[PDB]
Parts: sequence; structure tokens; C-alpha cells
Amino acid sequence: VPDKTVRWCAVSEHEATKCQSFRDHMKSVIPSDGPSVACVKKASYLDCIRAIAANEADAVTLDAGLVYDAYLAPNNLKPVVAEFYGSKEDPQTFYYAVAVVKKDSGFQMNQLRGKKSCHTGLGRSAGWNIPIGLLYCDLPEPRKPLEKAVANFFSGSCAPCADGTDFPQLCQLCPGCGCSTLNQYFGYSGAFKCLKDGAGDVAFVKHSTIFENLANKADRDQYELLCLDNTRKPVDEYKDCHLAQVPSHTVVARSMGGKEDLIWELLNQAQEHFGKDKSKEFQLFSSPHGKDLLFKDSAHGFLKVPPRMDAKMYLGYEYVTAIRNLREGTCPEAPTDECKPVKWCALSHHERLKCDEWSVNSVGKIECVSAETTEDCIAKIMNGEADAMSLDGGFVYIAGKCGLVPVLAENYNKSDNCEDTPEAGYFAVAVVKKSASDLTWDNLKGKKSCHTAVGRTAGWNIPMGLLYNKINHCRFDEFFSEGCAPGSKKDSSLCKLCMGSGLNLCEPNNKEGYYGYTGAFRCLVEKGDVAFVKHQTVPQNTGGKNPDPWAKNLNEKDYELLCLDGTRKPVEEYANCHLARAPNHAVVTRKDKEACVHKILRQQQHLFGSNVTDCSGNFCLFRSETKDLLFRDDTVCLAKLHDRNTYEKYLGEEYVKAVGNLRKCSTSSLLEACTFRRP
Ligand SMILES: *[C@@H]1O[C@H](CO)[C@@H](O)[C@H](O)[C@H]1NC(C)=O
Ligand SMILES: *[C@@H]1O[C@H](CO)[C@@H](O)[C@H](O)[C@H]1NC(C)=O
Ligand SMILES: [Fe+3]
Ligand SMILES: [Fe+3]
Repeated sequence: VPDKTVRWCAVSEHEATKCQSFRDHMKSVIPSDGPSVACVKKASYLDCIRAIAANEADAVTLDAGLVYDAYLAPNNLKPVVAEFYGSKEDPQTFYYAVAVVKKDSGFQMNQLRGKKSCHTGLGRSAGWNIPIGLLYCDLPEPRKPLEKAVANFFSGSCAPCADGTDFPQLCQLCPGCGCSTLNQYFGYSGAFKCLKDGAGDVAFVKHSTIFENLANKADRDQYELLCLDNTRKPVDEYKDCHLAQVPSHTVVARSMGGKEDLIWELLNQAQEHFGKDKSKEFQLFSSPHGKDLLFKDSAHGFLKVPPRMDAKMYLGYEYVTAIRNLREGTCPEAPTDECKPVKWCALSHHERLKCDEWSVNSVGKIECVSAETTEDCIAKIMNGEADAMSLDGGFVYIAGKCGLVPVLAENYNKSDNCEDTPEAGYFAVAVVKKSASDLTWDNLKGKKSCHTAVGRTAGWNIPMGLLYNKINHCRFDEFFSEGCAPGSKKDSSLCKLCMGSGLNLCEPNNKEGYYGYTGAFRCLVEKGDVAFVKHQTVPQNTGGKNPDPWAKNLNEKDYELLCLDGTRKPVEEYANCHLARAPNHAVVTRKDKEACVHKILRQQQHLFGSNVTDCSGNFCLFRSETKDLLFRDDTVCLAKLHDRNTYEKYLGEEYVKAVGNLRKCSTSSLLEACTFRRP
């Protein structure tokens, strides 16, 4: 009360040597109110994970594979610090796994069978665990032992660290399948030589491996990469043509106990002091007693892992999927029919219950799964637990930084050709009361505000984007006196006007009554000085059309819009008095389901779209009661997106800019973690 020493787990005799030498040296230049280091010794990395889980140790650095095993029940560890490997200014932490090949050898990923493979080694990420994991279900039966089936798949290979007596075929190119730099084709660089030399047809390596072996691009153009869509790309389009995105070397911590922040403090203070080129006393990435003790010797320092980043996310879908398949042999029995059912992500129980009903009517084509925030749902879509949800533009943006794709837009304009008509978008406006004559778009300092939610187009990204372009700081909660912006930090002023109780207060879901367009507006009625909503929200909640007590008798007449020019006009005059265009909300998913989601959803909306009336008794998809459940209440249909299937491409060039301009101000723990993976 308080303890500060980090109980670091060591493997070798040698590693335990440096661990205490590391402790001694920290004590020389770090004060007593800072972190120290203690050492625990166990027989292998396997024991260390067990150690940290049972709270008899705190941290250890691991390769991607062991990171997976560590996250598993009952270990439940999570990655907290990352080694990086480039310059301080463009630090490289992850590496993408790729399958390199000679230019114009006329085959794709789905034709690897019967070709000659070059690998880095067994247990290795890019050279084995990724390719074989992702090719697992095309391997011939029996797939036990894996090595045999792999041998039976390729027409000859080099598999390092494997066994040549049991399986000879893995060695035709490495006659002595040697787990050592002795054998010429070992590891990243050797595996590539294999391909370069002609031994093999495909080599499995990092994206950087080629660049480290061919400095000149005229040489690189003689190679290509195999993309997962059974197509080829040039070696410098790794980012859009890789297998999986491995992390290099990760310190992991207890998911509950920790000590997460401490671990960072120690390591950050370590790299400041004895890191790289730092001191000539102690060397954190070098040694006397053998190499890669505690950390890799090519490591240039550390970076903290954003707290939103659990292991599933860190390792990433394609990795996790890969390494899963290696252990649990689940493949379709025998073929996957055509389109299994879609997991829609309900936002807490209000949406769940609508979802659950939607499910019943769909005869097994739509399953429901809920999370309590949308970011949580987004992450669920990323990791496989979920498949699809519809999102405000500002959150499609985030989804898109997280590598998810817009599949179909919502459309709000009545038309005989609704499904095949891209709409320019809806209009973000700023609504106040006629009664409050005093207010103007300039005069807002020290007034009270109501937002749909943080990170949404009309409720945040647009209004605040502008505000930031004026005031020049992110502290919006000080420019306003107080407000309601569900998703704000519980003790900002922008949570003071929200209406939820007590944990639910300011929570960015329907349990909070000022959430969304209706909620933002209601906030304006009861508590605030200005709502930031879409252009239709007033009509939609006045003149009796919203029957709830608070809305029953409010009149359109009673409200006005603030225009940018400083003047103010009635609600219907939004075309002449809006803040910006807002990209229509849209549905998003991951690439491998874009197909089935587009198919199922048109199948689905023809049954339950705005065509249908007598919605009571029937199930009607796009009508909720004032709460935009699953979809906005005024959705007319879902529009196709031909070649407009990318968050940048979909949202357009204006919106992506404006949101980008706000990057500095972002508060979002998911955006941090996704752009950490990489922007
Ligand atoms: C709605 O449909 C009309 C019909 O021609 C079309 O011109 C327009 O793009 C759509 N949007 C608005 C705001 O009128
Ligand atoms: C409802 O409207 C759409 C619009 O053309 C139509 O395609 C669909 O078939 C209709 N509903 C049903 C249940 O078929
Ligand atoms: Fe590797
Ligand atoms: Fe919106």
C-alpha cells in the first residue's frame, strides 16, 4: 500500500542473470517512489503464463503464438506492452505474413496444392502457423499428424524444425530439415532464398523480408504476393495483400490483477535510461550471457498497448482463425452450403428484443447477439462473435479504421427506385427554442448542449469539428457550461444533464434516455440550450407523432435552427440552415461476409421493409418507436453499394477529412487500438 515492484518471469539461467542485473541498475537511477523489478524463475514460457495467472508473477515478453495460449482460459492474460523495431519516428511493432512468389507463375492461393513450398520454420507465425492454419481445411484427410497432411499437400517443401525420418517430403528442398542457420534456407531470409534460387514456387515470410534481401525495386518487380482473394499483387502492396498481421514480441499481464500501468512505467522509464544508444553501463536489448534475454536484441524500445486491445484484437481475426483451426479440427461436414445465418449486433436489451423478434421471423437466417456499447459491437464484429450492424457514419468511419466494410446504406428519401439510388446524405442541424431568442452559432460559449452521442455525425463530429476549427482546443466540456453527450467520461460536464440512473447515466445506449436523435432533442426540451441532431428529428417528435408524455404537445413552430451565418431559421428551412451534409447511416461487416450479408438483407427487407403496412401483428423492420432500434426509424430501404465498398470511398472525401481534422480530439478507446494495429 502501495507496492511498485514488477515481478518479471525469467526463463533461462541466463535470463534470470540479466533480470537481477536489470533490477540492480534500475535501483541506481530510479527513485523509491517509482517501479523496481523482481525476478521469478520457472522452467519454460508455459510455466511463466501459469505463474502470472495464479498471481505469483507479473509480466513476461512473448512471441505471438504463446500470446494466444496465454489469453486462453484459465490463464486469461492480455498483452500490455509491445516491442518496436524501426525508428523512433516510424516504429514497427507488427509484421504482416505474406506468401511471396515469382512473377507470372500463373497460380493463386487456391492453387497452392501440388506446389513446392518454402517456410521459415515450425511454430513460426508467417512461415507456418498462418499459411497452414488458413489452408488447414483443404489439407487432405487425415489432418493428424499435421506434418503428414502438409507433406501430402505440397509436392515437396522445406519445413525447418520438422522431422525428416517420419515425414521425408517436407525436406526435398532442405534434405536435412535443420532447425538452424547452418542449413541455407532456414528462417525468414533462407525461406526467401529458396524461392529466389528456384528450389520452391512460394515462400512464406514477412512483408519486410524481401526488402531486406532486394534493395532495388527492379528486382522486386520480378516477384508478386498471393492475396487471399485468389489474386496477385506487387510486393509493396503488403498492406492490401497479406495473410495475417502478426505482433512481434509482447509483454503480457493479468487481465484483472495487472499491473498493466506499473509494467509500462517500469519499461518506459527503462528505455529512457538503458534502452538504445542510451547508456554504456547497462544494455536492455543486449547482454553478456547469451542473446534475446528478456527481449529481442533488435528491439528499439517499447510502446504501450491501448487498453481496449484484448488479445483477440491484438493478434487479430485472421491470426486467431488460423491458430484455432490448427488445434480444433472443425471444418464443414462436408461443404458449407451457401449462406449460414448472420449474427446481428443488438445494442443492449432495447435493441436485443427487436432483434430477437426479427430473428424469429427470419426462419433461421438472422441470429442475435448484443453488446452494451457500439464500439463493443464493432469489436465483436471484428473478432467473429458477431457479423453485422448498422451504424452512424461517424462510427462506420471507426469500423473502417478497424478494417470493416460498408455493405449497404440506409436510405431516407422516398422513391420508386430506392434500392439502386445513392443518396447525397442527410443534414446535420443545430436546434434551439424560439423562446431563447438570445442564442446564435457564435454565442454558444457557456451554454448547455445535447448530443446524440460522442463520435456520431450530427451529434458530435460535425458540430464539434466546426467548434474545434474555431476555439483551437479539444476541451469542449469547458466551452459548454454543461451538457449531455452519451459516451463522455462519467465526470465531464457533458454528462451532467443526462437522465440515466445510476450506472446507466450518460451510457451510450437506450438505458440512457437522452441517447440518439430523439434523446438529444428531448434533452433540449427539458434541460439544454441546443440539440445537435439530424434535420428531421423535430418533425418526427412533434405534432403528436411521438406519443410519449414529454413530446405529446410540442409543436414544430416552437423550434428554430442555428445557421452558420449567425442568423436562425425555422425547422423546414434546413437546406438553407444546416451545419454539414451527413453520410447516410450504413451497415458494415468483415470482408468474408459482405457476400452473405448483402444477399440475406435484401432477401430480408423485401419481407419486412417499408413496403409492409399494418405493422402491428406483422413484424416491420424499419419502424421502431422513437428509438431507432437496429435501424433509423425513417429508413425507407437499404441501398446497394457497387464499388463504393470502403469507409473512405463510402463516406466520401469531405466527411473523412472533417473526422480526420478531429483526430487530435478523439476520446475513443477502439479507434486508438485499431489505429495502433495500423491506420
Ligand atoms: C429525393 O428524390 C428526388 C426525386 O427526384 C431527388 O431529386 C433527390 O435527389 C432526393 N433527395 C432530396 C433531398 O430531394
Ligand atoms: C415489398 O416491396 C418490395 C419493393 O418492390 C418488393 O420487392 C417486395 O417483394 C415486397 N414484399 C414482399 C413480401 O414481397
Ligand atoms: Fe515471426
Ligand atoms: Fe447519424
